[PDB]
Amino acid sequence: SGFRKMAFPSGKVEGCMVQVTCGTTTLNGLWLDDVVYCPRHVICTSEDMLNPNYEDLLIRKSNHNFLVQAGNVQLRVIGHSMQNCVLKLKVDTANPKTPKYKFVRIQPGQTFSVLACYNGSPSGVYQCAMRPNFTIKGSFLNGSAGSVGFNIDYDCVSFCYMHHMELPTGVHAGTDLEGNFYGPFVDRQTAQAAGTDTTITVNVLAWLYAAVINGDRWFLNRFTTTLNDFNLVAMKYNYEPLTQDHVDILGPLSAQTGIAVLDMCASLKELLQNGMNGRTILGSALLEDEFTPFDVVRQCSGVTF
Amino acid sequence: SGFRKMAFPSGKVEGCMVQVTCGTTTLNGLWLDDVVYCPRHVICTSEDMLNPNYEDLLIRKSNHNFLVQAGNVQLRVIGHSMQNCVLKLKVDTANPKTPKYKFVRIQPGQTFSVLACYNGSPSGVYQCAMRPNFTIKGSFLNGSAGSVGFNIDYDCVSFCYMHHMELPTGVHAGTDLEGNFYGPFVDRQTAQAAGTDTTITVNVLAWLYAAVINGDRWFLNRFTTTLNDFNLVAMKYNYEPLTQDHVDILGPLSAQTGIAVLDMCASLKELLQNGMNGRTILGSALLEDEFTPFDVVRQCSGVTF
Amino acid sequence: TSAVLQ
Amino acid sequence: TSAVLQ
Repeated sequence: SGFRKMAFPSGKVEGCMVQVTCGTTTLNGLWLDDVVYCPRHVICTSEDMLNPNYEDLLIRKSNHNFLVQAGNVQLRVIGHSMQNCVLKLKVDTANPKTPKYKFVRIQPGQTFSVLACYNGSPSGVYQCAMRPNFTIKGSFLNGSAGSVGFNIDYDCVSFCYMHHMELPTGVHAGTDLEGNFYGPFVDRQTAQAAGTDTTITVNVLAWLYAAVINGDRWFLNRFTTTLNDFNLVAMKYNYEPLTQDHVDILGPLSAQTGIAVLDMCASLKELLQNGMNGRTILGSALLEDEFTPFDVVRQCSGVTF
Repeated sequence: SGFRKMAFPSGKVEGCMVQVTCGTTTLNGLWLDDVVYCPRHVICTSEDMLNPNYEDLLIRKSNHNFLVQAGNVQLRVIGHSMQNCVLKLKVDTANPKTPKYKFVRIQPGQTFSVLACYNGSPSGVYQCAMRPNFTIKGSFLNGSAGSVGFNIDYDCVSFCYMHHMELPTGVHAGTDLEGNFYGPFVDRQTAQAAGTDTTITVNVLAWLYAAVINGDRWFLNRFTTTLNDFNLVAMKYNYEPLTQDHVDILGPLSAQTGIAVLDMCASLKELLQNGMNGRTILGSALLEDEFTPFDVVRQCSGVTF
Repeated sequence: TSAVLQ
Repeated sequence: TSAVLQ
């Protein structure tokens, strides 16, 4: 028993991380076969980051200007192109530790592990959700751009995020591995703001199921509810309306615990309206929305990789 | 910006995980050089686990009774011995993935990453603290014994925990890698209970410093307190006493923020007596105690490995 | 309840 | 406020 924010083992991703320097700017790159992928703003100087003309900046850059280091091995850049907001640096060597991998675009509400890196080297691992407003609530400093988010299934690493930048509320924005941002953000130090965020209702219900699995029951055996009455309440508190699809998604947990989804909904309804009254669920005094139903099934069953 | 429960990268540890089967009992082992370390209760049947005499039980075993699988390759056991509550199985092949490593015994209030494993395969990684009562609040199912906790320093893995058992309140107990239990617990399915726990004061302060470093300052005030007065409040709220060694350990954080430790202590005293008035600190409605001062420095400085 | 060996 | 490229 017990329930923790649990990240995927990072070993397969650690072997792909490299350092990319251009001028005075250093960040991380992702080394897969003979290509290193990295944020394009590695070509900026500190005077270029307000209104960067990336096309013109890349023109005045040649291959030898990209210093790429894998551990204590220098890679040779033999070609460069810019794709959306990433650079693709062709190197003279294939990464022998390249794992089986996919590039995917994740949906808001889904979660992933982040391997936070500096100087091409792993610093730590933690779990994030893609918020509805397309930011993530990460832990990133200067030099972390190029760190990636991923999921693992068997032996296949699905990369879904590459980090680029921090917004003024201290949240983070980045791209998929094609270099296309999540959300209406651009890689420039212009005035930008995250949009209003909502709470991931289906994840909160999954975590409540996790808590029941682990013997927390004080919030249960509420008078039941219907879907519409639940959504009337949910939207008052900035929760995403619940759909039959979301109800369908929660079946496996509902069946496992023997608590009907709409009964959990009624427990959540009461929690929204009355709070927890100083009490805690799985060590938290706030409703947690960064565990998906799969995250719960995966941790409470013991799926391995 | 941002502050997350961040685990160490796990790749160096992943390559040390193996599976150990003895009869119908399976759990995990740690393969370093030509030795596999694992909890000794792998030799138990289910009827053995009430009041085992492990000396007798081990005498009754031979090398051929231990099936050790490193993925798909079976490692042949050529020697066995017991050290307190761990088994040391000598194998005929040294792990070619053995990292630079140390065995350390950690103190209550220190943290570490857990690589949770089943059948010698990693399922996920997460960060734990050794509670003052010598338990840990982990996420462990049956089959997870022999999972290890660790810290990394430079390129050296410091293994500090091996998981053995779950206590009835759902918390976890284990040994160092020399097989000595943390706390007054024994590896037998008898009636055992964790002592009353307390909150790790120096860690709450470290985390309050993290909050300030990340722009959360609403809880600060103009007051200072003495160490003695603060500890009279600490004792009332079941917090560990703050020592002058703890004040010194907070030195990097007081330096970075300009907030003296006894000035932060006046904030903490006010939070304890008054609560948070519906506000949050670093996304939490509770005072968090599982970050050490070094954990804050590591994350907010970008220390890598 | 008793301890549970995992 | 301005975004920060990291």
